[PDB]
Amino acid sequence: SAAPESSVSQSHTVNAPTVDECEMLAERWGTMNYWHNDTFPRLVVFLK
Amino acid sequence: SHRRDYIRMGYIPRYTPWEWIAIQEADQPLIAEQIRQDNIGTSYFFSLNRYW
Amino acid sequence: LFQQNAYRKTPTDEHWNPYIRRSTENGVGHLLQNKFDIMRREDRLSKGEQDL
Amino acid sequence: MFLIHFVHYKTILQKYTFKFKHIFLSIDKYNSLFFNISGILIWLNIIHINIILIKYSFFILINNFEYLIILIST
Amino acid sequence: CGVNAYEFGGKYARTYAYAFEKAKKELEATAASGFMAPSLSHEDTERLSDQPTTSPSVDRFASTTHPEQRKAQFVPRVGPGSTPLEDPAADQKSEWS
Amino acid sequence: VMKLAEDVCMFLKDVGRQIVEEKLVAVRRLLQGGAVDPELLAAFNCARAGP
Amino acid sequence: PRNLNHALNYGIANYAYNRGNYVETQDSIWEEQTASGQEGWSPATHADGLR
Amino acid sequence: GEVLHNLMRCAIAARHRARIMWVYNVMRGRFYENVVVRAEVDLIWRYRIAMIALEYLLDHECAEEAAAIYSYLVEEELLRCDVHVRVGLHMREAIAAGKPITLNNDVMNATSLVRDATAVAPEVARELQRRHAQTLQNNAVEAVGAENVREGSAPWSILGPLTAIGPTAEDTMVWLQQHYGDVDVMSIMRWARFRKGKDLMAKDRPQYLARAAAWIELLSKRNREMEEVPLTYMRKSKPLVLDTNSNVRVAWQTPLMRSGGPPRLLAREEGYVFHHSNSSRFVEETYRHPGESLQSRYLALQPLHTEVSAKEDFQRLYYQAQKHHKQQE
Amino acid sequence: MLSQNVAKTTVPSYYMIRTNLPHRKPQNQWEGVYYYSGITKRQRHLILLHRKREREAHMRSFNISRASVLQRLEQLSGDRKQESLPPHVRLDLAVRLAQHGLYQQATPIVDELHHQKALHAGHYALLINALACPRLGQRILHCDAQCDPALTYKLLGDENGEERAQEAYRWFDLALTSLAVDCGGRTQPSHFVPYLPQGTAAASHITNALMRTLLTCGYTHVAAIPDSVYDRMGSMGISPTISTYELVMLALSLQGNMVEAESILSFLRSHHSEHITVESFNALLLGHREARQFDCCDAIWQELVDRRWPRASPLTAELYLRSIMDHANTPTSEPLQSFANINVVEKKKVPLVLAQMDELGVPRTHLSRVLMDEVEDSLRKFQTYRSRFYEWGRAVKQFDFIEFRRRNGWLYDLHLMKCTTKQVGPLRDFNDPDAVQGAVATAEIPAFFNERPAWERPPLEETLYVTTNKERYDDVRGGDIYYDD
Amino acid sequence: DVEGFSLMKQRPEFLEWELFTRYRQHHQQRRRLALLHGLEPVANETAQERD
Amino acid sequence: PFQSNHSLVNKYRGVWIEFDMHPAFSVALEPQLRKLPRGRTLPKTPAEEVIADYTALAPLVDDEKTRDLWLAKVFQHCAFQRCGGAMELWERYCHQRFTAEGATAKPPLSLVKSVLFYCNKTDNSGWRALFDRCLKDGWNYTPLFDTAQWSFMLKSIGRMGDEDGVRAVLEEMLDVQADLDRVEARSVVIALNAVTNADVYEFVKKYLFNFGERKVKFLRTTYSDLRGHGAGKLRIPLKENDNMYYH
Repeated sequence: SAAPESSVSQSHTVNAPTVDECEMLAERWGTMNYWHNDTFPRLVVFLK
Repeated sequence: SHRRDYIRMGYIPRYTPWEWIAIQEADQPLIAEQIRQDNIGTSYFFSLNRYW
Repeated sequence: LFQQNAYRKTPTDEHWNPYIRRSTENGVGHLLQNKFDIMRREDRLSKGEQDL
Repeated sequence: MFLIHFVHYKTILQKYTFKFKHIFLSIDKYNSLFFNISGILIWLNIIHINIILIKYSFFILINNFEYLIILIST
Repeated sequence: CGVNAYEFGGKYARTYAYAFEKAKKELEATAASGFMAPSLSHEDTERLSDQPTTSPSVDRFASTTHPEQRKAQFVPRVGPGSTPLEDPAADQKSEWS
Repeated sequence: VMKLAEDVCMFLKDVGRQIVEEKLVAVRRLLQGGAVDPELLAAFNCARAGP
Repeated sequence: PRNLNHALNYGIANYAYNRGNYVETQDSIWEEQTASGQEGWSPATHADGLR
Repeated sequence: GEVLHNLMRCAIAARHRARIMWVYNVMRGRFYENVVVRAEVDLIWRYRIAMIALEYLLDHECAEEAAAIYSYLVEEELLRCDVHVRVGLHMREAIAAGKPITLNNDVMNATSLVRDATAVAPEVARELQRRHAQTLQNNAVEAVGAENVREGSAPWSILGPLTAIGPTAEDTMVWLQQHYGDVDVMSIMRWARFRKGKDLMAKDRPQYLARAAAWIELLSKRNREMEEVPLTYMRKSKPLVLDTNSNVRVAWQTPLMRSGGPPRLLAREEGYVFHHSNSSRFVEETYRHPGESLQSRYLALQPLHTEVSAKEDFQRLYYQAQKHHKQQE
Repeated sequence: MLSQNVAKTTVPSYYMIRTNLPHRKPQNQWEGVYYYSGITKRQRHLILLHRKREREAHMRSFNISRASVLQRLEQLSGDRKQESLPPHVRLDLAVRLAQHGLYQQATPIVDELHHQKALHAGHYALLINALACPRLGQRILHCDAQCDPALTYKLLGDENGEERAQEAYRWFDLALTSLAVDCGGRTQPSHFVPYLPQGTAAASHITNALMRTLLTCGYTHVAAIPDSVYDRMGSMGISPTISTYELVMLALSLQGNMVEAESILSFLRSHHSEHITVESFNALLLGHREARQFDCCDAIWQELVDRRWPRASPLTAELYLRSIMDHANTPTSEPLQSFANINVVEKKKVPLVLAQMDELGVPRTHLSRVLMDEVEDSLRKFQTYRSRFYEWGRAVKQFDFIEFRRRNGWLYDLHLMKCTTKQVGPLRDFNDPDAVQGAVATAEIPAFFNERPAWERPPLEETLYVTTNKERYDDVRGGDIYYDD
Repeated sequence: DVEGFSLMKQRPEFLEWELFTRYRQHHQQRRRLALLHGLEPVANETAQERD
Repeated sequence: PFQSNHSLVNKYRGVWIEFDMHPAFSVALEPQLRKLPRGRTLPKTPAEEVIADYTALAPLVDDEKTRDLWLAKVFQHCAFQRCGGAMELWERYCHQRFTAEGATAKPPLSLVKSVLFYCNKTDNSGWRALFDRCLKDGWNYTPLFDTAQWSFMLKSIGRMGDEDGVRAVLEEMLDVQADLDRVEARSVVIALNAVTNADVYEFVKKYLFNFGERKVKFLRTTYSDLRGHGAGKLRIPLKENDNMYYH
């Protein structure tokens, strides 16, 4: 048995940053909305 | 198959069941060149001057 | 009894075709063929998951 | 030489069933749909016989193998 | 003292000895052929004289030529779906895996 | 022809949903992480003069 | 143990939120569905109620 | 054979990675092309096509295709055709004028190819060992991920899985056979020369040494296993007790990561499975202490999920610990 | 004479001119074109004989190799027992003995070498890998594993894997002791003792060898690899590698646990990119094939096609092809077996995957012989060209097919030969019984649709009774031309 | 949508179902406000972020 | 099964010898091997020249496998050229190793094929000794034989007057599972023409039931054509035997 594959967009939703994501933040790319996200911005975390 | 009123009571289905779909698809073979695949390119100096 | 075993030499007499051979009506004894599979099946049954 | 009058024991275990249907259960039959027929018109060169209960409602069928027979609301 | 009341005593001792010798021969053949047993029906034998009399290779149906009489029971039977059952074909008796 | 169109449209709807679903699964798995193909990198590095 | 919050409903079940609170229960269901991927942002079709 | 060799040359010129495999496949052929029609290709031609494909694959790092071609050569016993053709020419000369000739191991080894390859083998072995040491050090440096004050030393570089070479030439041959026995270095040594009609062995040695070492590394499964970088340890996962989110899960912590902690048993014994998805968070969960009041009596318990890493880098931890110990000392 | 050549044509008379009755039945639109894709009952014997001969050749080659290694052992150790054999000579002899399935003979040699300190870091891993019996596996794969890599591990484990597993554990412990001693000796002035030898790459290589050789010991050790060996590695502090992760994936796949096997590869994908080889993909394919997840197997194959790196190996192609074959050779249940077996259609996609193999560069001839036989059967069943399509289904070919069916006594499914003597009437409803009904359309539907209930039918009718359907010789005004006695 | 509400029998008491419908509409407006502003339930949210 | 009324256009149309020579010896003897036939290629070199070359250079090779393969190629070339004298080489290199009185050295499956094909082409009487030695009791090379080999053997024995040989070969084929429906119809007709002996004739009468319906229906047509318009296409006119044709 398997539930149907999620129709929620994966490349557009921006989730909370994880510890490993913060560790690899400098190497990781991202969209402008990813860096200046309304919730959990990543540029601020990079500066911190 | 479970239905017993197929034509006795006029239970004509307007959709062909997947079992019949599979049977009809597996009945006949597949044209090998029906699939498109090429990586070498086009024979500029051949593919038209072939054997008669 | 005659219909079941008229000229039956072995229980797997009609197992020449995979569709009959892989039937799970009587059991999985004929399907099991190695101790690795037997141990895997018993481990799955003891853990509660479905038998492969 | 006979030493013991042993009793006969048979390990008969019928735990395997193998029932296969015969080919006469997969033959085709002339199954047909049915509706309340409301009349028949048999038409010939000149003569015609109409046995009609009520009018046609949705269907009218025509056969011409032997006679021109028209089934009304069949 | 009760060999006569057994399969290895009396008239069947010779049968038991023959079965033992043939089992030894078949085990040696299996060891030679990569620890894979020869087919129960001797289809891998190159010669028709090498298949045993008891091997399932030999047919037993009456009227080995005319169909509708090469059937085990009174009425012909079908297997899964509508495939023939009494006498399968070579492509039908696929032994994959 | 209308009823045939409806039947074929529903059948192709189911089949296309299945195929696009498996392709979407593959695309998501690729997006999660992947290795750049050396042939792809060589193909990118093939222009004698760039922009 | 799994039954630390069992006393709130005793024999009914074992929960982690306030089952008595309607808003909290609905929020827990919403969070479970959006964690399992049922809910979330997806491209909008014409059939979706747009108003 | 000549037509197939020309096709292979065309594909090599086109630098087509798939068409070379296609022409190799159609050269090997099927039962219909080998028995029913009896159009089998000459053995020498098949060897030549396989070799021209294989050297290109080794040069261009097509490891999988090269491994397939080498496996075909091994199963067909074509690992000595290079010396076989020379022996055949010598037997031609002997038949014409010289003497009756019979195939022998001594005459097979007496050919200049085998003798020169054996003579140059120890240099190739030393080059391969030095390359292995260099790449091991590079892997250790990239694992520690730090070059401040050139502090790239890692425990990974120390005592790599490659024994020191013996001083004697027989020790060099034994070491090559011991560490790369499956790849059959003997034939690859003879193959690595003759680059576009130029014998690299007689010519500039370093190019030949690099080519041979690259070929052996690409074709050797054991060398590929040796050429591995240290990966972070994946910590197992457990579902939350106060299950508030399925993506958030409790992460297993090794005793090396746990500064103190009670004597926990193994992860499997305590209950832990391999669980990871695209959106997965690994935490340690502990409910807030309930004060003895109406909140604790009637409401539920508030958990705290302290987010931790999804992995642990043993090499990074060892490097940090040894650097800290050196700074203290 | 066979009782299926029913006289379809009626007696000649003036009816054929006076009436509009057709002289033939209409063509069946939904009947496939007859084409020949069978075996002459002799090609099967030929292929079986060829396979047996190849198997015998493989067995002979393995026996020759094993006799050679046994003779070398007898002439080296048994002869120069007093003479101090070189450590490398003893090491290679032990490796050969372990590879050829002779763990008993090799164990004293490696014990003596460890006592004499001849063994070293790489040599321990080499011995552990040799303990996996690669030559025995290569023999069994082509002899009695039916060229199945999945079954190869099970058979190799049945080849006395418990003793080999215990020897592997003991050699792993000895290797750990030797690595500790060597690290202590080499790193004396560097003050790096506490982090060694678990931080060294030699420890990772040795534990990878231990897991690889535990994969061929049995179900217990295969299941204990990710449950015990992986946790032991983590507790000791040995850094895992891609080989370690792929061995764990393969062990989980052999167990059948697929969620964990997918989870570990997901972790690798999310964290350690540009480090994943085709081993993980083919391990997932093998696991899904073992767990009967052919849909997931196809999904993984499509993903591998999409992402060219890493390249698809012949092992991967073989695994996917035989997963397709197993899916195609699987029956459905009785409700779905009413007409025919529907899973046979799964072999129609074999040409598609063969074309994908040609596009990717995977050789078609680098497959196992049994899988190639199944692929040839699938191509014969579902493969044709435009040249053969332009001339297939000619009248002569169709009638030759009909003649073959007549000779083999199977004329039931042929449109031109089938005759429907029995018809089905309507059912009168208890509500509104004053209205008579009539047919509007006629269809040849099989008997089981309207077959009478089992309880309203004589039990075991087929054997208890003989029923013959024949036509009456006399004229019948009412009807029922063909009646069953 | 009936989870975590006042206990209701086979036939609920007078106006209790209407109160339930009012609560359901209240939660629908609450989730609409949550979607209109920020504060959306994210997939991998810890207890602190959720609170 | 696929049964096309037209014969296969891509078949070898001959007898294969499996020239699996060692590569070093193939390179060595290539200048001599160019005269000898290759795969599907028949050079025009006369048989006597290659016979002289082989009888001169045989001691030089000094390896049994390649010597036997080269001799098999020589015999095949001589058979293709219908050279009268080739049994001298067989006498020179057969008795001392294989069939002097009791030698048990089994020759490889190239010399036997070449000698049988030469006997079939030249109507030689020496086929019988090797056929007897190839039975299950001896060399057991009969299962390895090909359908074309059987057809050529049947044709040669039919145009020999050896009803006993025809009967023995038919029994051997029936025991060894030879393709009774793939053999050449003209060859079968030639073999069955020489059944003048009664017991043999009765054996053929009970043996015809083995062949297929299509095979016998076309054997009838082949026999009728050969006894009518087929004398021109026959290399040797068919001896008159009305009883077997009628049966």
